[PDB]
Amino acid sequence: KNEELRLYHHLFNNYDPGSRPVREPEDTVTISLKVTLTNLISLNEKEETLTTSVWIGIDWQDYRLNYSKDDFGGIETLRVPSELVWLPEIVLENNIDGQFGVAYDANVLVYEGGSVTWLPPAIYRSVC
Amino acid sequence: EKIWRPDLVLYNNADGDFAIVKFTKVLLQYTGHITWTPPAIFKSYCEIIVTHFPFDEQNCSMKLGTWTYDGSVVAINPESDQPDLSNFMESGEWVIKESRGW
Amino acid sequence: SEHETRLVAKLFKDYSSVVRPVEDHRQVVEVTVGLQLIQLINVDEVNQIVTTNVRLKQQWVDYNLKWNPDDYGGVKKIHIPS
Amino acid sequence: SEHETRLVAKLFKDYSSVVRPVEDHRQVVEV
Amino acid sequence: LNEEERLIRHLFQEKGYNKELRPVAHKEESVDVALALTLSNLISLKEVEETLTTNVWIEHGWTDNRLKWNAEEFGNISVLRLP
Ligand SMILES: *[C@@H]1O[C@H](CO)[C@@H](O[C@@H]2O[C@H](CO)[C@@H](O)[C@H](O)[C@H]2NC(C)=O)[C@H](O)[C@H]1NC(C)=O
Ligand SMILES: *[C@H]1O[C@H](CO)[C@@H](O)[C@H](O)[C@H]1NC(C)=O
Ligand SMILES: CC(=O)OCC[N+](C)(C)C
Repeated sequence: KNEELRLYHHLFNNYDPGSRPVREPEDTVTISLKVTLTNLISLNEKEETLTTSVWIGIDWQDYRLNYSKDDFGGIETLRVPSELVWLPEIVLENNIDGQFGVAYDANVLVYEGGSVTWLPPAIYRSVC
Repeated sequence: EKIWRPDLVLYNNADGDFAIVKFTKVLLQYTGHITWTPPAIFKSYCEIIVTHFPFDEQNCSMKLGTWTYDGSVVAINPESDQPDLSNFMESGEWVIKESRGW
Repeated sequence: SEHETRLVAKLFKDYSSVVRPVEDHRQVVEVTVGLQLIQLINVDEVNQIVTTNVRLKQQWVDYNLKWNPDDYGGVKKIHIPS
Repeated sequence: SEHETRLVAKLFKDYSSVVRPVEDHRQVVEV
Repeated sequence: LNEEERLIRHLFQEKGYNKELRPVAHKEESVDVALALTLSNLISLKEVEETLTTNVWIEHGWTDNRLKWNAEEFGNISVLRLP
């Protein structure tokens, strides 16, 4: 009996990824943002386009996904697909090719205390 | 697509796909052993030293790893010390002097 | 937000996206259309093509997607897949 | 194949592709 | 659009419309499909690639007798827009 299955059912049996993780409608979700540049692919001057490879790290709190390790055999991290959780939907606004989102939809990491982290990679072609 | 898979990603992807996008079938034995052999086009980034061009030697790498799983939950081990070149098509422009996986 | 979950469940219980969203089929749907030009990407004189980046703002009332906020914890607006 | 059809129905009746495929969460998936 | 909702429910849910089957009474019958083409603009003809790029609008007309209704019974609805 894998404890990850029990934790996943506990957290996601009654969970709406369409609703923001706020107790009241007027509260705000705070997103801690990091952008790690791994490589500047190029700057095409004829097309005026900067091609870069980055990782977009975003951390936030989801009170609905709150759990303690002691109740689940000491699990401190659960990987789940990013489509099952609410996301702030971060996009690059100044993209030139119409690609707003990330390149690979990686799993989110859910840490005890309700802390969600998402660190997908992305290739961005931006206006410069 | 129906089963859990490891999320291997090419770290040094330049302008291609980071992960596997061609989801071919897995072979499953009654013991639970899974073999999955997807194809891919890797457009990786290599530092090209042009000093001796056109008599130049290059060292192109391909870093591969599970993106969201650390070594304490998912461990990857090489199948062999070297890449499999048994079905490699001969190149009219390059000769692979050496190959190795660390 | 449990209130938003209950609201979205109620709003789309018998909803039809095929049907025009007003009370009587003889009524017209009124849509406000606005264009935002973000960038003039390129002018191709050979093939006579202008490529631009735009945002196409569209506003309209949906008759069947109304609610009273007091019945749903004061939720006055939500975000729905198009 | 009726046998394979029944087997495939049985294997994915209560299957989850989210969790790591281990009997115990403290085990490591060897790939 | 009580009437359009009722009409769509009648045509598709109540009568059990099956889009996988052709609109014929018997399998041996064939469906008449009328076609016309409107050339919106001739984009290009690339000689080296030997390729013609066109923008066309394809007018299709056919008959689906399962999608028939008497308009007076449904608020005088005479036409429906459907996906
Ligand atoms: C997740 O749950 C724990 C409780 O298991 C929350 O921790 C509590 O924090 C409050 C103050 O807000 C204390 O009074 C409690 O003693 C703590 N735990 C208990 C059992 O009382 C934690 O804040 C929750 N995380 C959220 C809300 O995201
Ligand atoms: C259709 O039915 C309505 C209601 O009985 C009637 O008023 C109308 O004249 C009929 N015909 C048309 C073309 O609207
Ligand atoms: C947890 C996670 O998504 O990390 C991604 C970055 N990486 C592969 C360098 C650890």
